[PDB]
Amino acid sequence: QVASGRAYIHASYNNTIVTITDPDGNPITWSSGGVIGYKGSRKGTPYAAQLAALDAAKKAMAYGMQSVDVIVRGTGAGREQAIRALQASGLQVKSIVDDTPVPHNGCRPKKKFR
Amino acid sequence: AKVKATLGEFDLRDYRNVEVLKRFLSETGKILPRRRTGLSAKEQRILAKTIKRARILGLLPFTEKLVR
Amino acid sequence: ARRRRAEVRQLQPDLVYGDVLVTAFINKIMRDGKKNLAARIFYDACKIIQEKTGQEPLKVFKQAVENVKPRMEVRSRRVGGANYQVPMEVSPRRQQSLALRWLVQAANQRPERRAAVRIAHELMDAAEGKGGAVKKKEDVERMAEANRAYAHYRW
RNA sequence: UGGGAGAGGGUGGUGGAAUUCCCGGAGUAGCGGUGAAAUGCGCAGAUACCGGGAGGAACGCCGAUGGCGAAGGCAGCCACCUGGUCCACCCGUGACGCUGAGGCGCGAAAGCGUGGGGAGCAAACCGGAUUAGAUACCCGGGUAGUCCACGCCCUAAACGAUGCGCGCUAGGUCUCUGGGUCUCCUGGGGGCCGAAGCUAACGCGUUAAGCGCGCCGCCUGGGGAGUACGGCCGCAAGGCU
Ligand SMILES: [Mg+2]
Ligand SMILES: [Mg+2]
Ligand SMILES: [Mg+2]
Ligand SMILES: [Mg+2]
Ligand SMILES: [Mg+2]
Ligand SMILES: [Mg+2]
Ligand SMILES: [Mg+2]
Ligand SMILES: [Mg+2]
Ligand SMILES: [Mg+2]
Ligand SMILES: [Mg+2]
Ligand SMILES: [Mg+2]
Ligand SMILES: [Mg+2]
Ligand SMILES: [Mg+2]
Ligand SMILES: [Mg+2]
Ligand SMILES: [Mg+2]
Ligand SMILES: [Mg+2]
Ligand SMILES: [Mg+2]
Ligand SMILES: [Mg+2]
Ligand SMILES: [Mg+2]
Ligand SMILES: [Mg+2]
Ligand SMILES: [Mg+2]
Ligand SMILES: [Mg+2]
Ligand SMILES: [Mg+2]
Ligand SMILES: [Mg+2]
Ligand SMILES: [Mg+2]
Ligand SMILES: [Mg+2]
Ligand SMILES: [Mg+2]
Ligand SMILES: [Mg+2]
Ligand SMILES: [Mg+2]
Ligand SMILES: [Mg+2]
Ligand SMILES: [Mg+2]
Ligand SMILES: [Mg+2]
Ligand SMILES: [Mg+2]
Ligand SMILES: [Mg+2]
Ligand SMILES: [Mg+2]
Ligand SMILES: [Mg+2]
Ligand SMILES: [Mg+2]
Ligand SMILES: [Mg+2]
Ligand SMILES: [Mg+2]
Ligand SMILES: [Mg+2]
Ligand SMILES: [Mg+2]
Repeated sequence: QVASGRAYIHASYNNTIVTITDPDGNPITWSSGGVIGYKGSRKGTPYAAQLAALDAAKKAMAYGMQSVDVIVRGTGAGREQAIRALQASGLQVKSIVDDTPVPHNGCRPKKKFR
Repeated sequence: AKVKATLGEFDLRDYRNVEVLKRFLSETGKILPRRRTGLSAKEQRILAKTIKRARILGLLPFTEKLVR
Repeated sequence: ARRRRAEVRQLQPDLVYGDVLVTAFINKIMRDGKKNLAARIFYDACKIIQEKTGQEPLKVFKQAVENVKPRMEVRSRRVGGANYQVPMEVSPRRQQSLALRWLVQAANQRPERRAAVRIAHELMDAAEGKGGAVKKKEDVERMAEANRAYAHYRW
């Protein structure tokens, strides 16, 4: 059982993941689109993150969680609405930070990013 | 809110002037252009290289997390 | 249409209870423009409903419609290679239009033999909360909420 | 003589972010992907998280209508070696100059040989989909190759589809870097609109496509064809004529 923790939102074109970690970073519970019962582009939807982010939080606090610092990575249309319900969930949302990764012109991407 | 006015004399080559140099890096650690720094051409260029060198010495960051 | 916002036909309130709402319902009743006929089966049903329910059936059907008023329906939006049942806050004019279209629709569904019989019987149930009349609404409002993932596609 | 700016070129060191895999901790029912789906990956524990390690490649913001280069082309930081170039002072030589068939050297990508290297990506290839069909467009894998060293290969929308040098012909606004006296004036580049003038028109116009002088290359209907023959070059594919 833990009261304060973390929350990472992997926001992608095709989906959105919500995994909650202990203060050290060890995951304690997680959730994303399909977990609530969606398959396909419907996953790439904010309302998914809601249930996703929500269903992850709900399960989280069941272990004693009450506070978590927020971490968001990616450029997903389901991103912000996920940040929403988390706040409007039942957790103190102690902070928000965007650690979205970005190279400095490193590896080449696939054909469809050029 | 251009910055060059915010300061007076100061060495574009004092590649150790963190407290000053770190003033031109947006709160996301990025270098800030010229519509935002008030620096000119030759000026502007002489900066970064100064910043960069420090950003290699361990003084300035290559990037920073963002807080809302 | 393409020009501006169409107008709302205000009807001539009924000649019995002094209401335009009543005036609206008989229309749906009224087939082949047989207002006298339609006007009957209504105030006739208004009789049976009275006998089996001794409260002013004016209120009865004043109630059994709100119970029929759907708050959210779905509407198909085909953005890109797919059509999305984008749900929308149903409109007032339409809600009356929606409630005014299944009672009769569900009344005409009903198996009892006489017109004023059925029409009345659908009146009561909705005043309680029973019957396919409430079914459509019920089914409608939740498929939407069953599609709450498309409200950002709203209009 | 004195300076200035710059991704000019070469060697050696080097700095951080991200992708991929390996190892460790925690954790659960799906991740990924698309217009929608599927192949594919996942209870043999994936996806998203934290921590450590290995390896390769390209250098985010600065950065831009910018800069340098004869061209192709050049972009993290550092130092060394080196080229071209501009400004001023107007110090020296006193026409020493321009052009340049031949010759020589350079020459993006792909490709070739030898020996390394191999993370990401990715021709052929396999697979899954769309299709009447789909040897394709979209998706999942994936070999050469893209990277380094030394050799070749010498082509292209190698474009400004505009050869090089000089002299003459209104200006206006923007930008790079110099010099001044610092309002502004003057040199050299980079764009824009436009004087006259040219031009078949679209357009160019002190970076000419304007009026001129010199020299080189080049065109002479379309296709056949940049093919055949011969000759040269080359390991070959193929190049030149
Ligand atoms: Mg998806
Ligand atoms: Mg591999
Ligand atoms: Mg593991
Ligand atoms: Mg890791
Ligand atoms: Mg850029
Ligand atoms: Mg340019
Ligand atoms: Mg003299
Ligand atoms: Mg003399
Ligand atoms: Mg010459
Ligand atoms: Mg070559
Ligand atoms: Mg090459
Ligand atoms: Mg070979
Ligand atoms: Mg061989
Ligand atoms: Mg090899
Ligand atoms: Mg491989
Ligand atoms: Mg592929
Ligand atoms: Mg076939
Ligand atoms: Mg097939
Ligand atoms: Mg195929
Ligand atoms: Mg691949
Ligand atoms: Mg080979
Ligand atoms: Mg081969
Ligand atoms: Mg090769
Ligand atoms: Mg090779
Ligand atoms: Mg040649
Ligand atoms: Mg060009
Ligand atoms: Mg040129
Ligand atoms: Mg040509
Ligand atoms: Mg000429
Ligand atoms: Mg000056
Ligand atoms: Mg000029
Ligand atoms: Mg013009
Ligand atoms: Mg004219
Ligand atoms: Mg002429
Ligand atoms: Mg010029
Ligand atoms: Mg020539
Ligand atoms: Mg002929
Ligand atoms: Mg001919
Ligand atoms: Mg050819
Ligand atoms: Mg031959
Ligand atoms: Mg040939």
